[PDB]
Amino acid sequence: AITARKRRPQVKLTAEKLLSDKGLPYVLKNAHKRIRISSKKNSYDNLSNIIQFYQLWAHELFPKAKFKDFMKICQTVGKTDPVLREYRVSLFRDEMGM
Amino acid sequence: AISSKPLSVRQIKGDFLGQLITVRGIITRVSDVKPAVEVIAYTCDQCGYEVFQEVNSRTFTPLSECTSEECSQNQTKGQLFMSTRASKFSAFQECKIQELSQQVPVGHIPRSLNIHVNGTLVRSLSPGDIVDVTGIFLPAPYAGLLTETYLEAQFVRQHKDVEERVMELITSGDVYNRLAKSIAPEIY
Ligand SMILES: [Zn+2]
Repeated sequence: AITARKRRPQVKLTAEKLLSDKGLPYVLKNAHKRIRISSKKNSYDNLSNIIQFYQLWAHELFPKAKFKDFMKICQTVGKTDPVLREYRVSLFRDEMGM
Repeated sequence: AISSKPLSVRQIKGDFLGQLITVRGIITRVSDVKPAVEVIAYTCDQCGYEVFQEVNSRTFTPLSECTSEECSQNQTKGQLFMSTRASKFSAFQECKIQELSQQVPVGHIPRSLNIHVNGTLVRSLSPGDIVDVTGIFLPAPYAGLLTETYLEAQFVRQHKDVEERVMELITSGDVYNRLAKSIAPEIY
């Protein structure tokens, strides 16, 4: 019987991983706590105040890709997964149920 | 009993490799102290989790790709950069011992041996010291099967109050005459 023959394993960002606790639930837990926007600061600083959280979260979730590439993959997988669509509409369904 | 015996350098035949032996000679030259690596430490830029390389050899190859699972499980080909602060260095010093004039047979050249001394034992040896040094006699590959060989030092045995004790001679007296006669006392 067959003694082993090799193959190359691979990993990428995926909707299940993006739906794990360290994915979007981490955002719902931490984003409103960590981002703060104020009229007391210029636009560049406020934009950075948004971006710093999402960049650190994106790295800690999936350290392979650059932040811009991460955003592109997030947009495309968001465009093309039913589970992620269900979760996303479920957030606003919950807000509608408030 | 072999670690007790004070061999001359030419009596250190190849049969003694790996053994703890004691060698009697004069230190003919000594290197300045240099840092040898024991464990190299690498920071990883793209995950922060450091990694380490223990070095057992005269030479080593530096790591590049982050082997830590914090990178590798994410298949993230992050970059390793060496850091001196987090690396364990050890004090290293190379010395050369040479067999004494009484040990040389008739008509032979005085043979000599490299001593490698590490750690706290460093700079226990000075040139011109006549000394017994215990160490592990070991090979090093460079020739082909001929070996470089050295002694990993382990122990050193050297062969070689006043402001009131001076009052002994002051009270003993006739100091100029006696101290003058004491220069080369056997010389008439
Ligand atoms: Zn890493």
